[PDB]
Amino acid sequence: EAMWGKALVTYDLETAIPSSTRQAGIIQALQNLGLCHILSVYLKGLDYENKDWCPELEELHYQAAWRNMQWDHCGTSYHESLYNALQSLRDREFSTFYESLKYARVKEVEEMCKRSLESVYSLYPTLSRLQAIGELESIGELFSRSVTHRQLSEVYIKWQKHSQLLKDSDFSFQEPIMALRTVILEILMEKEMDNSQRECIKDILTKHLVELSILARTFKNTQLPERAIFQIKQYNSVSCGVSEWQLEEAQVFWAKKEQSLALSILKQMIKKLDASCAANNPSLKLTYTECLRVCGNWLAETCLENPAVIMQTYLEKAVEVASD
Amino acid sequence: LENHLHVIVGTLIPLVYEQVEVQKQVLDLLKYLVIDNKDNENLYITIKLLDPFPDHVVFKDLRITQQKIKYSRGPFSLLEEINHFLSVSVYDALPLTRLEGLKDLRRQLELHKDQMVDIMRASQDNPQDGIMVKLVVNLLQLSKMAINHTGEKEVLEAVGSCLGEVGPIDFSTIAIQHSKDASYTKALKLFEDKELQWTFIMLTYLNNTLVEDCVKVRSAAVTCLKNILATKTGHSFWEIYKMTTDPMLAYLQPFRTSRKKFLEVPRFDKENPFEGLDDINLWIPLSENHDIWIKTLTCAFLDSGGTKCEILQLLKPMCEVKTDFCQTVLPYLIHDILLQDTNESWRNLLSTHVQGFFTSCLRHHFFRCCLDKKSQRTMLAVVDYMRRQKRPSSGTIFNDAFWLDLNYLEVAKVAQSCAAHFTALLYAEIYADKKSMDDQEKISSLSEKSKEETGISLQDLLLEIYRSIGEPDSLYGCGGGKMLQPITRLRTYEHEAMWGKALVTYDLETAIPSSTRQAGIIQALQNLGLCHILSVYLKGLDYENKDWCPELEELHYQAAWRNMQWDHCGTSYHESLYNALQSLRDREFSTFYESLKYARVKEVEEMCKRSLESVYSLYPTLSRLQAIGELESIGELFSRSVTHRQLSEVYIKWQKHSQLLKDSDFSFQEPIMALRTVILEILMEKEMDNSQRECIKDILTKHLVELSILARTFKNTQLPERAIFQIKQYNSVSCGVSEWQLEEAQVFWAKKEQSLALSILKQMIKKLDASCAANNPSLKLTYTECLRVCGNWLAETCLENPAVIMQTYLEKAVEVASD
Amino acid sequence: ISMDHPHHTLFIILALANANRDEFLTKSQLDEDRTEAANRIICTIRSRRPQMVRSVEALCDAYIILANLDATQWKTQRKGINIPADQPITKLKNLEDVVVPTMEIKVDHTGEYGNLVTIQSFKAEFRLAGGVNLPKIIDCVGSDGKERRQLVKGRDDLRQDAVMQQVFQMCNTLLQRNTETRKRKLTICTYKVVPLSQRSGVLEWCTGTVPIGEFLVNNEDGAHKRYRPNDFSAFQCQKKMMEVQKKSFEEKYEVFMDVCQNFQPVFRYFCMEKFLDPAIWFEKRLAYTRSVATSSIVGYILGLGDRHVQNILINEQSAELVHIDLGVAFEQGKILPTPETVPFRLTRDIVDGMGITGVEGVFRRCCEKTMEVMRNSQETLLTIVEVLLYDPLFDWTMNPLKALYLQQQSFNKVAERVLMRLQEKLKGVEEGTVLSVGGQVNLLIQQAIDPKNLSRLFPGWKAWV
Ligand SMILES: COc1cc2ncc3c(c2cc1-c1cn(C)nc1C)n(-c1c(F)cncc1OC)c(=O)n3C
Ligand SMILES: [Zn+2]
Repeated sequence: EAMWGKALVTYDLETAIPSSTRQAGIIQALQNLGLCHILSVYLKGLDYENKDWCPELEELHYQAAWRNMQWDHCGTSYHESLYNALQSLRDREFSTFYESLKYARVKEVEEMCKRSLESVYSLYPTLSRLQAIGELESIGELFSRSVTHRQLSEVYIKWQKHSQLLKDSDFSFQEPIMALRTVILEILMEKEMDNSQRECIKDILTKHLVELSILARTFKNTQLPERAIFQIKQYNSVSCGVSEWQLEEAQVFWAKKEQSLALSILKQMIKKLDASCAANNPSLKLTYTECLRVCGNWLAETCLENPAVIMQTYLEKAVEVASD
Repeated sequence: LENHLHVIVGTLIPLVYEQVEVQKQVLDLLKYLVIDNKDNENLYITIKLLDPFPDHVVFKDLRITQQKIKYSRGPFSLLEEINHFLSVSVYDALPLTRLEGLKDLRRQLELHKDQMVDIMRASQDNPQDGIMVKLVVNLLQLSKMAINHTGEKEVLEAVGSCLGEVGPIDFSTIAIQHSKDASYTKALKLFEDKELQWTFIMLTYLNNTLVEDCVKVRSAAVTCLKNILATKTGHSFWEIYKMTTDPMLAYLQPFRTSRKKFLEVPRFDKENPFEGLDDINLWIPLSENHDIWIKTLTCAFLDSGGTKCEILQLLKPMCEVKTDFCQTVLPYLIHDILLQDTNESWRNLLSTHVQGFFTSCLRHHFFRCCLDKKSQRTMLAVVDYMRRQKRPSSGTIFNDAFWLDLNYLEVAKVAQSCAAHFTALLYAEIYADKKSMDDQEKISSLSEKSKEETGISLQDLLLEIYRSIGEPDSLYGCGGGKMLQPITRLRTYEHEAMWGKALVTYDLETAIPSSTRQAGIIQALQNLGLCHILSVYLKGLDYENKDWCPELEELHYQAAWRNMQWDHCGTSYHESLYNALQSLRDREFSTFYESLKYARVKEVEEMCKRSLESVYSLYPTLSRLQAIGELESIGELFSRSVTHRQLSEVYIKWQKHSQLLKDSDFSFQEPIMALRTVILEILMEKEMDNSQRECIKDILTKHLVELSILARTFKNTQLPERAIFQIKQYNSVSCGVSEWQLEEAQVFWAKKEQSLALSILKQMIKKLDASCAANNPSLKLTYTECLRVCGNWLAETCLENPAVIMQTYLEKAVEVASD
Repeated sequence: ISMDHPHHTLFIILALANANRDEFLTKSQLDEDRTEAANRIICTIRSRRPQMVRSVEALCDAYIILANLDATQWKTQRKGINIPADQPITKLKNLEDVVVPTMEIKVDHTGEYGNLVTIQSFKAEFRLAGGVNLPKIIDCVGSDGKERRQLVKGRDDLRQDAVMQQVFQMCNTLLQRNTETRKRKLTICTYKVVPLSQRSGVLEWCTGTVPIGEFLVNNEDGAHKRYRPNDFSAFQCQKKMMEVQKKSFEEKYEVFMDVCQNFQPVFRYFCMEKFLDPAIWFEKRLAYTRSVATSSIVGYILGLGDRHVQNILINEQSAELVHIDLGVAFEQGKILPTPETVPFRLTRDIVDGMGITGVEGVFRRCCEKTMEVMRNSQETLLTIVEVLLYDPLFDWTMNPLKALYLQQQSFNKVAERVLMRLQEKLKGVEEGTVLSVGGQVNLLIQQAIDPKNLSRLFPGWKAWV
């Protein structure tokens, strides 16, 4: 049921559970709740009891290492191969990167094939992992040659089309792909060394994080949207004061059942948009219209404002303010 | 001799211990004073309201006579003892003399808690005059006078041991009320004229300072009395005051003399006034020149400037020697000066210089900066006095506020810095009203305007003022652009106790200062029941870290003692508690008692340091002291032989004390219930007997059930499950039916798993039905409650048709079923 | 019940038996059945307690005779007028058996009731403080050395006030039970009402209180005159609002906003002037805000109406609000001409008195806490109100005579309609949409503070005040 807080409480409480399963559940629940630094420190602490060190612990350590981008934690398994591939991608040694991806594909398909294959649900994790490896191989040649605006834009186009393909798939399969995508974008920002297309990479990363926040909200998950908003706050210096991702931040606050903060954010955005321009800019048309409409609907639902003010200030203004 | 008796007794009592030769004369004098003169009407009341003598071989006779005198006409009840304590507290004496009264108050408090139940119920109608708040604040003042004196340590230990007995009881009040003399207010009400009130105040202060040890202040004080009594105003004061009965009336009688010509003060006028007070250096002091600064300012007021009142220009000799008199007299000086103002020159000059002073306090070295807190308090007292007086224009109270042109935002900020929270809030309200008034004549807008010109945001200032006051509801009232900041979100989170959100935000945000970040993470983990995760997190924090700042050590020690992890090895509260539990484990009771005493003294001293304006500041220390008291009480039980009965009454005392803590916040309730279960588990771990192990197990089971119920009441779900898990660990149930299993079902219901609770409870009902036909008297209550709860739950969730629910569950409970 | 607890129940039975005694002293089958049964009950009580019944009857007769006395001659004087000698109230002396009617009696499970304060004498001076029918203020000297001030009203029905007070007491008990409200000391101020007949009664006089209208908009020494002297006088505001009554709604709105712009709230200075110590000022302001919140929520639940300036009292010592004249309730004010469109009075003065935060701070939270307590006890409240409304003598349904007086079997259907409306209020179902406690509180606040709703109100309600 994805009630990971209850899972953490019960895993911590019960000691009769066999150890390996206990730390596996604890690490998974901490990871899926967005507790990144807490997970890293927890992993560091468990290293004291190094007497028993079973494969699940290496696997979870490497998953945390590549997810949290520590970059220092040093047959090969899945997340080990992904971490090494990202190592090589930063190091610009593409040969070992390609070989690691090849070995990961071969091992994963071997493990999937050895099974009985009676139910369709068993296929999904293997398919998700293979898709992730494929996208890594796809960015390989992009990073290898000279990076261009149109190549990166078209890669994002394939990513969004493939995400549209997985619309009905469960969050458990979609989330690792998005995590790998955001790691890719952060790496590309880090090792680019040019200003001009850096804003392009930043814009694509912001779009990806907004999409991730929307996806997590559709699954009634609240922590990951907040992490995405935070990570956007770091990569974006708020100077203009109005942007599309701020509306998504306001939507995420409302989902977290903190209506006052969302309303304050949206009202501040409306005031800044009204002051900055008279809606002549085509770029800010949709953002201003959506901010006004969402604020009006939220005020109508929560009943802080009388119908006359809601109609005149927000809804009618949204209609009159407003290429598919 | 009724007036000075207590001073003589308090002086003579300590000297008995020093040496036998003087002890003989001291004892003879005390015996003649008390035992010989018990059969005297005048001294009976004074002997009754006297500090009990120390319990020693020396004082058996005196103690017996005093006890017999005091309890004549009947013994005292709990309430009475408290009233007697405050009544003898009316007498002023050194704190060392009150040690025996403190001990007797402690004993009377611990003997009866059911009576404090009645006092708490009675004081419900008027919470302000409840005796519990008065007793707590009285002990706190007695502690403040104890600091920097010979017997501070013994006094503080007794005060803390008394305060631990009451605990953090809900007093239903918000603001601490400092004590005020009843006769003082009546005396001020007596004189209608403003100058006569000044006469009474100054003469009372001089009479009080006449007795102080230093000879210099007496030499000036007697001259001040001679001069004041000589004038016309003194004669009017005497004729209007002679009607009442007061010892100062008899004291000042020989000083007053009858002369045909009243003393006339020299009404000399300088060629040009305002010259002395024009200097900026006069108004703005340096860092450590407050004593000279106040004297210089006061005498500059006295130096040929205004002072129409004949009282003034006679107070200079007393002002020169003593500074306390200087800050006492300054507001009266300024009021007199402004009363006679013509063309508003004084008003403008004083307004400008007061603005300069107040800006200099908020400038934060600098040419004028870091003004000592005493000077700021003096000027705040001046403003407070000026606000109350009525202006000569016969205007209104809002006009009365503006005796001087003041920007009340700066004054409010200074008052907040000086911990006058209510004064700061009132001044902020006045400033906002004035700003709106001048705006109309010509909170976000006011806040941004204040930030633009004054540099202080109004909404932010109200934020820390309401935060210092501590009232929970008022926090959500303040709002602006500041909720977007992660820090405000986090504090709103822990205030509402949404610990998961606070933990997530603490992990996410990195701009937060590190120490606050780890402190919040540890606190959230502790309140979430994630003890093992917290321990491993702390262990991992050791690597790649420098020496911990003290908060990390404090939190680590709290985790160690709460988790019963005894391997790890000035002292703070949790350090002392951990060492005390270790010493109790190691039977080193001497170090245990020493550490408990040190912790009590430290907690009382820390409460003594702060300004004590809001009652909410008192609650954490009350909780800590109650925990220390319960630990010390269990110490004597463990040291000697332990019996089943003693366990019984100590647990009964625990329920009584918890009953006193019914309305207290969970934040204050949880530490006591954690320490109780830790202590009980220690008793389990080192009891070493089959017979009493079951008794300790039963006590622990009942305590854990009560903890689960308390946590469910405050809508906390993690802690009840941990308590149920501990009950599982200590009580393997072969019978399959027990009372705590019903509580487990309730806990599972509270966490929104209806199927889980329903399955457990139906299994319990089936086992109970199979086991017996409800003939067992102990199982009748549990069986009936299980049947009733099952019927109600199935009715609520509609998992069963009404006929089956009625016939099988609800009617069954009635059929099955001395208080 | 009467034998076990005579002091609580004897006055009610006498009032039932003495419904028509006013006309007798001056000079439907159910009614005479009730009178005969009350006579039988009083006969039994006198059989066990003769002196108590005789003394209570004499006291009730004296009260009624005092009520019908005409005070038009002394309407102007406020210092106090001596009681006429022919009044039997003065002759009464040393009434040991009778307890003071305008006093709360702590109910004793044991029936001795040994030590109670009893009437000793009545002061010879009665004071007039205004009113529509000139109620008289009299002082009762008890057995101990204390003075109890009582209010004697005539030509008015006080039973409705008494039963409203009982419902308020039940709501106070419900609030006291809950820990969250008990911590905040949220209570409804209450007073003892003792109806003596259909048109006469006696009730407690709340000492130390002043009407908010008298404090705010008094013409000679009102707050709006001492403060903000350049603004509109209350007379001009009332005249403009009366002039715009016949005009259209948009004209009403324009005139109302014009008045409000030039008439600013000054109620914040009450606590500021009466309490100079900042700690006491803060405590009294908090108590005022909490009292306003609990009164507003309880009034909305019971549909309290006609909450104009002269129907609310504020205690000078405690700064708490007391509501009087509870005749109109259960949303019957909306059936009036020019109907009331606000759940409760939350005009600019009351909001300003709360503080700079207004309703954003303590007021809103106290409203949600009270509303949550109301929700958790919806069934008990429903049963209490259902018992109350079907009282044959309760008389809550609005009739044209009261409609004209306020502004100078269908019973079963209207009753069940009121029950369903109250049930919807309690569950939070508003305008057909289920609402959380916070949402319902927000809706109520916005409806109360909306200038659009305030403009359409009767000028007698004094919305601008
Ligand atoms: C319990 O009943 C009361 C108690 C009062 N206690 C104090 C007080 C009152 C009181 C009025 C009533 C009352 C109730 N009903 C149905 N009618 C009246 C009248 N008045 C008051 C007023 F507010 C309005 N009109 C007249 C008033 O006095 C005559 C006032 O000025 N003070 C200080
Ligand atoms: Zn400095």
